[PDB]
Amino acid sequence: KGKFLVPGAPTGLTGLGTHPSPRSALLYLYHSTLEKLKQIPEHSVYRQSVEAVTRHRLALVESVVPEGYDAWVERAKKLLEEHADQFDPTKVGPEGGEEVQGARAVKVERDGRVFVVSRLPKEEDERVLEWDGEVDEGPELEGSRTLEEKIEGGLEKIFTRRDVKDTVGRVEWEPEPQLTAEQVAELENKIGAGLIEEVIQVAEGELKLVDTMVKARVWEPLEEQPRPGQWEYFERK
Amino acid sequence: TTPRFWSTPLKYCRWAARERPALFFSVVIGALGPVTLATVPPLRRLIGDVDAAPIPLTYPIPPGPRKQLKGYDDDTE
Amino acid sequence: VSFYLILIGLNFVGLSYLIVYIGAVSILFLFILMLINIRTSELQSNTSNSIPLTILVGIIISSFLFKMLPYGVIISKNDLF
Amino acid sequence: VFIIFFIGSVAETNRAPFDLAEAESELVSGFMTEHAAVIFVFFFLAEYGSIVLMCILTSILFLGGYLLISLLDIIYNNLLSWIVIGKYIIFIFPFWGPVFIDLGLYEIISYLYNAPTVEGSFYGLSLGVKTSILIFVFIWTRASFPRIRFDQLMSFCWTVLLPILFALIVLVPCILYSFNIFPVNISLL
Amino acid sequence: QVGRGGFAKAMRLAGFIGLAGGFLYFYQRSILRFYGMSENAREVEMDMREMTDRVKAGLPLYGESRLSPAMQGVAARQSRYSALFFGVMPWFNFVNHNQHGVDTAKYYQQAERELEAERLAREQA
Amino acid sequence: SPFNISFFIYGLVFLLLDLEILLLYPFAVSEYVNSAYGLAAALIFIGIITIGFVYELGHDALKVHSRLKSSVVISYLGNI
Amino acid sequence: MIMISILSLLLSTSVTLRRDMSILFNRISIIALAYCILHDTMSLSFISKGIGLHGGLLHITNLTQIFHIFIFIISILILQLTSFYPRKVWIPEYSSLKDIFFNKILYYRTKIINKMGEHMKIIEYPLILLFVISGAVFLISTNDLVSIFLSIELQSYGLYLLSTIYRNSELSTTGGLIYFLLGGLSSCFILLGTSLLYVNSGTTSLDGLYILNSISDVNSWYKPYYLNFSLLIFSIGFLFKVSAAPFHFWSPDVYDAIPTIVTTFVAIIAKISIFIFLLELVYYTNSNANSYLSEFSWTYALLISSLLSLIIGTVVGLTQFRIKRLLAYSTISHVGFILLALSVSSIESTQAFIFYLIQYSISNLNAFFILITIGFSLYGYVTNNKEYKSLLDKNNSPIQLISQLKGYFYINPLLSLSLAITIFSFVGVPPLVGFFAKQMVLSAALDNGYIFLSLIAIITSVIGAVYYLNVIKEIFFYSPEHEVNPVLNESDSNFSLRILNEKNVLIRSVLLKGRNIFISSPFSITISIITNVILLFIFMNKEWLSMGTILVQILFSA
Amino acid sequence: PVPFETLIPYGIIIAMFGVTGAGMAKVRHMFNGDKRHRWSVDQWDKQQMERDRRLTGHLRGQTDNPIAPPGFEFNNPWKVXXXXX
Ligand SMILES: CCCCCCCCCCCCO[C@@H]1O[C@H](CO)[C@@H](O[C@H]2O[C@H](CO)[C@@H](O)[C@H](O)[C@H]2O)[C@H](O)[C@H]1O
Ligand SMILES: CCCCCCCCCCCCO[C@@H]1O[C@H](CO)[C@@H](O[C@H]2O[C@H](CO)[C@@H](O)[C@H](O)[C@H]2O)[C@H](O)[C@H]1O
Ligand SMILES: CCCCCCCCCCCCO[C@@H]1O[C@H](CO)[C@@H](O[C@H]2O[C@H](CO)[C@@H](O)[C@H](O)[C@H]2O)[C@H](O)[C@H]1O
Ligand SMILES: CCCCCCCCCCCCO[C@@H]1O[C@H](CO)[C@@H](O[C@H]2O[C@H](CO)[C@@H](O)[C@H](O)[C@H]2O)[C@H](O)[C@H]1O
Repeated sequence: KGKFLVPGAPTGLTGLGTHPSPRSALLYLYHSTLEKLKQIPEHSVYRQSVEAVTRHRLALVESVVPEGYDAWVERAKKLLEEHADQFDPTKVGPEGGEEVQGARAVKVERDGRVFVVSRLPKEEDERVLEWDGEVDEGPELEGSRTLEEKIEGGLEKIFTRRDVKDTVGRVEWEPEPQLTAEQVAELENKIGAGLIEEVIQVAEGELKLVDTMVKARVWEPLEEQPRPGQWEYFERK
Repeated sequence: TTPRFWSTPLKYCRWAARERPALFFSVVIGALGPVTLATVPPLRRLIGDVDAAPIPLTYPIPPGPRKQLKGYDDDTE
Repeated sequence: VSFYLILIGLNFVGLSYLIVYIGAVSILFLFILMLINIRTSELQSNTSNSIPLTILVGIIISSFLFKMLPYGVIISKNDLF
Repeated sequence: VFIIFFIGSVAETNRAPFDLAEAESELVSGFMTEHAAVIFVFFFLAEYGSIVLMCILTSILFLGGYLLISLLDIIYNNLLSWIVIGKYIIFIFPFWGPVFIDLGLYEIISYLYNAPTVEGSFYGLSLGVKTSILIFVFIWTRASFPRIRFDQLMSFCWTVLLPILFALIVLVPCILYSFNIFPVNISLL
Repeated sequence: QVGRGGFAKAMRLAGFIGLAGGFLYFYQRSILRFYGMSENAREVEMDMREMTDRVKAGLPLYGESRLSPAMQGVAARQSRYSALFFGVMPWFNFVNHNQHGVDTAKYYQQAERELEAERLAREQA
Repeated sequence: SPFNISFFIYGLVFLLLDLEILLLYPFAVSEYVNSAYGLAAALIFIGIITIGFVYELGHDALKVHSRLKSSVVISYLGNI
Repeated sequence: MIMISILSLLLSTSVTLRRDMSILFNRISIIALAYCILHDTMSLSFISKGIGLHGGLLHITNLTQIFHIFIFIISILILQLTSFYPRKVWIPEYSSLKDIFFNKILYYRTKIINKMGEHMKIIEYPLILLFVISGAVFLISTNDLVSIFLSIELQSYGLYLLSTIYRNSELSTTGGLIYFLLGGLSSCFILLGTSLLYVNSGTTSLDGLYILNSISDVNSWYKPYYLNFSLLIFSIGFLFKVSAAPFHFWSPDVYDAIPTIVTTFVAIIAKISIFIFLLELVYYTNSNANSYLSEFSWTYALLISSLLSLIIGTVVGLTQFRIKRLLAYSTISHVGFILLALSVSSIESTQAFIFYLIQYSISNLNAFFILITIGFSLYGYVTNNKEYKSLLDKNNSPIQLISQLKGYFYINPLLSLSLAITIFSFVGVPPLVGFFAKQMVLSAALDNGYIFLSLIAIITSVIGAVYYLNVIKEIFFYSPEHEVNPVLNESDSNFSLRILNEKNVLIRSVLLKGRNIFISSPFSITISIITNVILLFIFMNKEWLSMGTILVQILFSA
Repeated sequence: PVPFETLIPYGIIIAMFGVTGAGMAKVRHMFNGDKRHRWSVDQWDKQQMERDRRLTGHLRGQTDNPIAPPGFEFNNPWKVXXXXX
């Protein structure tokens, strides 16, 4: 019944819905954060502060393991190995393909760790879904048309896309097992920063700050000194 | 979430009575007219509630030959 | 026309005209005409040109069609009562 | 059918809680232009008279119209000791021998009951009492509810009320046929 | 190349039209023997027997109508040879009128000749 | 500024249904003579104009009606 | 059965909003029209000039049912245009019974088959045609003035809606607007004529009017002048609806503006019902006795229309460069032959009238299918001509100019000969079917004294043959301005097609180029059945012509 | 408590409806010959009142005499119109 959290169920906070995979998202964000910190020198207190905190949270996240994780990961290792070209960002883009009505995965590497980012076609009512959700680019150009117009109309996509039912050279990526609802609660009682989904919001904020903290080089000496009498107010004596 | 009539007919009818009441009970009432035509009239003839004869809307002329009256003649005037 | 018919005994249809034309058709006409942008000078044509053709077609249609009407419609010095 | 008619009759008069469309004009007038229903009592007498008229017609159709529930039928059923001496004894548990004056009251009362002025008066006081009760229910409705948005009133009419009405348009003549109760359409009554 | 549920929806509609056209064709096949537009030797005998069996039972030949003699005549004018217009418009007779296009003297004649046959047999024994 | 199409639909759906109910008022003042045969025809006429009403109900022609989980799912595989 | 079909289809399309669900509703509209053909086919076991049904407001005739079934089949052939995708992919590896029945092919079909094309997305298009068909088969069987009026409006209003259904084309909405505004004025004429009939005769029944005309036709206070004056106004409205000159300026403009799929239906169906209805009206308004009544015969308007339609239709078509405007004018010259056969009321003219209408409805249909198929064929072709670049609604009417057909013999030789065999039938060259139609109309006219019109007809037939040959010279006498698409055959450009089996296991994979994309079978087979009927009629003429001889034997019988 | 002041206008409306029905029943009574007025009158009722006028001179007049008075045969009114028909 309530063994697992429904994904996208309201959390109590408006606009924040239950994460489909909270543990792996948090792991992905932490490791990605640790990788961008190597653009920053070692003697900056910013990097040490972010490193220590990030590693501290990374340790507690890894302290909990979903049931069946060891079994699942062994199959997923092989499934990647024998079908690597299916999940390659250099082959199928950062998105896992263009057939949004079909399953899309991609292998991504951060900081010595391997992740699969699988984007799943949205579950819609059959009573409203046209052509199983295949995106409508419009009608094909018909009639007397030029070579250039046919190209900009997408004709070369005939020899690239695939029928969504065409699954012979491909293998289905199976998702990671989730934490239980009680396990998620225990994760929350360790990290100590509220709801798991709200921790991901903070965690993906630390990821974005590194890009600004490197571009501005905050560890460099003070730019503009206070000229004399700049922060002087009305103090007596 | 919301059911499908042709997968679960009884389960759809409960949802529609609860979630689309004005629409659901419109089709219910409309069906009761067809039912009431089929049911009450035979039961009425079972209990002996005979339908009333039609009222006359024209002069009621009796059939057959004229009766050859005798009476009320010009001499009586 | 609705009153003309009510006045001569045709109440239901005379009331039907009221309910249907003035009630609903001319209302739909008013909606569309009060929402479409209309520049009242682009709909104006030189009407003075078509006076001769108005003169010609008025005589020809009137002279022919009137013979087709029945006696009861054109029933209206000894006057028949 | 009566409830739908009364609700339809409030919405038809543009009265609150169905007046948000004409209500929003005063909120977007701006700093350059203004309304036109200003010094005119016409569109106010046209409005109040259409509310009163929608109350009289609502009473004509569903309440009695001018029909007073006559108590003179009840007294006939209860009273059984008719007396020619004017006593007018009643065969009831709270009854006694009344002393109604034949010369003074009964002769006068009987005549006034059959007067053309008195009977017409009660027929119009009945229709008036019934119209006034409905005038109360219009005023009570305006003081009880907030306003409905135009799309929501449109949904009420087109996806709730009219479907129910067309369902009842099927059912009603079907029952009148099933119980031999189609009335005669000749001039009777 | 339709989506997931589209063919199931269409199968339902094609199925209703099949029950519709299927019943109209079955009814129209039987009723043309009544009209004389199909070989009807079997049904002439079944008609002669039943209609004569009704006469001798005192029954109205075509049954009793709750409708007025005038509404019975409107009904009859609407349904006479109407299965011939089935491909455009569906109509069925559900009224007990006595206007059926046939001279009913034969049913009465045959009832009379059948009654006179049975009476002699009873008198013989 | 473009005008909204729903104004047109209000007048049209009224215009047709108002013509349709008008065609039924003669039935209500002729019921006794019409009887069963008239009822059946009127039921057929009521049924046809009802089906066209469920079409605008089914399509929101009056345009009165019609007024989230993330697809991105990450999996952890471990070290290389 | 047409009415049970509209209500059932209406209920289904009322609760769905899915546009992918249109191809299947058009397939059921073809199955629906097949049950109607099974019902009218079985209603043909009697002889009668007519049987009044439903209170006398309708009639049934042997000529009425034959035309009901002809209407249903012409409708089933146009419906195929919206029930099957325009192109298909075929490989000899998937061509046997075991394959087409138990195996399956999987590939990316969307851009090959134009799955989300416009004509594949309207959901109410199968329903609107079925309401037009209903008005047509009611007009055929109308026995009363009101019934005529209510039927003609049911058919006319649905034609306007079909002409406006491509809501996102400036051309289509313009054409529907021209059609409604000129069509509404035509309806006033039809309504004026019927009103003046009832107001002078006291009757709305055609048979009563026929008897009032029958008693008058004898060689004092009440001359029946109204019948011929009323029917002349009445026929003016029906002349406009069939686009006979002088009331013809609307058809070239409307037929060119609306999409070609649509102009197949609109430019065929209304003539079949209007011309069958007029024939019965001409037979019973005849003046057997030469009296003053025949001097004002309403049939003179048809004789003047036919004469004017023969000239206008063949002269104005000489300078057309747009193919659909050309075909619109060609139809006006064909109604000048239909109208002459109707105007001469004889046993031979009616048999020639019945043949001309059926065969012309069948052949102009082939001219519309060939045009639509050629448009779909150029998907694997490209062009650099500067004039084709500026055409409008290039998707709703792919072929618009006669110059876009230059060198089609080089692209598709037999499709070009199908368009040749069909156009030579319009000219009236033997042994083609359209010869045997003009032969009968000319023989009927000559036998009964219409020598002057016959000489006019054969003169304009030479003139009308000029613009037909310009189409033939353009397809065969020149080299195409359309070249194969270079990318479709690039050696590196191939689409992978998977052969599965019943339990969805790969049987084979195949590599396919644009050379493996063809026309769909419903279009190819329909074209070949009609081209063969036009070319082989001289060997298969007994049943078709005999049906007409029997039909006119009853209408004229007794 | 009962706010009879707010109730005063409603009583006014009831008194006005009473006066219309009161005063309209009496004007019709006198108009109809001090007898109650006719209501749902069809063609039959109107012609019956016309023959009442023929016998008495009043559309509401009533007489039980078995024989019609001399002249009754010629007083049958045939209406004449100029236009409608
Ligand atoms: C179905 C049978 C109906 C029988 C009774 C029919 C009665 C019809 C009477 C119509 C008289 C005018 O109708 C009435 O006009 C007035 C003035 O335009 C409108 O009143 C309007 O102006 C007033 C201000 O002056 C506003 O307070 C009101 O909100 C606004 O709508 C009413 O909304 C309308 O109901
Ligand atoms: C190019 C020309 C296009 C013309 C379009 C119209 C063509 C019409 C062709 C069909 C003509 C009638 O075809 C007829 O169908 C009916 C169907 O029951 C059958 O006819 C049969 O009917 C009944 C049985 O139902 C029998 O009692 C009868 O004796 C027999 O003739 C035969 O099959 C055929 O005689
Ligand atoms: C005898 C009286 C019968 C009265 C009517 C009986 C019920 C028939 C009407 C409802 C039939 C079902 O029709 C259903 O209507 C609903 C409500 O608009 C539609 O609703 C759906 O589409 C519309 C339009 O996009 C959306 O605004 C809506 O949110 C969505 O749920 C469904 O697309 C349609 O399937
Ligand atoms: C490419 C074209 C190929 C040929 C296309 C046309 C072929 C079909 C033509 C059939 C019509 C003529 O053929 C004939 O006509 C008559 C009158 O209509 C009808 O004849 C019908 O009525 C009679 C009279 O009661 C019945 O007894 C007979 O059983 C029945 O068939 C049939 O329809 C058909 O038998």
